[PDB]
Amino acid sequence: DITVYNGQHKEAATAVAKAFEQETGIKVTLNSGKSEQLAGQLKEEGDKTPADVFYTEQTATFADLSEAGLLAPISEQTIQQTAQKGVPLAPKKDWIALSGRSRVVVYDHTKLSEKDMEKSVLDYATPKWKGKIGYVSTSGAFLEQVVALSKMKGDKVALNWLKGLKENGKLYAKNSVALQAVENGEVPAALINNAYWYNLAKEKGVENLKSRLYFVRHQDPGALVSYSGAAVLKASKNQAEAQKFVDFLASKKGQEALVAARAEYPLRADVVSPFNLEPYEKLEAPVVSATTAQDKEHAIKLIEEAGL
Ligand SMILES: [Fe+3]
Repeated sequence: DITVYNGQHKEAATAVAKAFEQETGIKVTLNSGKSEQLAGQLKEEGDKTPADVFYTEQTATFADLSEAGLLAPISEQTIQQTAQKGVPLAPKKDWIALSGRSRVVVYDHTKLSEKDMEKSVLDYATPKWKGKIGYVSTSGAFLEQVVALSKMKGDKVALNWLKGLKENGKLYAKNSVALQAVENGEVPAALINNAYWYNLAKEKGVENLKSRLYFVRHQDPGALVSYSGAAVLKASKNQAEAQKFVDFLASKKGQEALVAARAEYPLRADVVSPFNLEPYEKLEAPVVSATTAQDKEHAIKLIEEAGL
């Protein structure tokens, strides 16, 4: 049996654990919390941690652990299971990317069509969109978007975008609220993540929704994908089962278990999501380095400078 420190949504961790326990008979115990806090705990616990595996919604959290010498190597054959073009790889082969979440633009298709959409996420923060573009400045993925803009385009461009959103956008407290505002005619479009819409569509039926999704693609900063993944702790003295679990997460059956539970993009190419997601390769995500705590502090400062 193994212990998994879990920073991912509980529904995802529960689903993969259940499918693992059914396939192998090995029991999984989840210790759930925020990834940053769990990573901190793995560092403090060191040689004495009870964690066999760390399962996170954000692979960026692995960098510090790898640097601290706390992660075990994984089989190269396992790593190759999800190594599609664009997928981040661990330089020391000591963690693996498993799934993705995408930025998107949700729009009311009864008011707008793809003719009204922009080729660049930068262009939504301009006067054409005055009073017509929703955004959620307190959202984690919104922060990741700012980080990506700074990296890809520089701070002046990132700051200008934020100022443009202050001037032209409508602020919503949460992604769900922004989605509902589009559905109810309050705003014709909003900057969001893919999962909300795909969940609502599966549950309600797309024919019963006024909103649709627009993907910018062509490696625009607005095509940003955030990656979830897993790692084995070097401290584990149950490497055999820990490695077996990570191998399983990258397997067809493990990926199928995840995508039935959560509207994330599988990184195996032979797995199809029942939420009707497009294949990962068609998103044309940009390549962006991992978000560090320093990147986050800098991005928060830009948000503050913009009056948000
Ligand atoms: Fe969210």
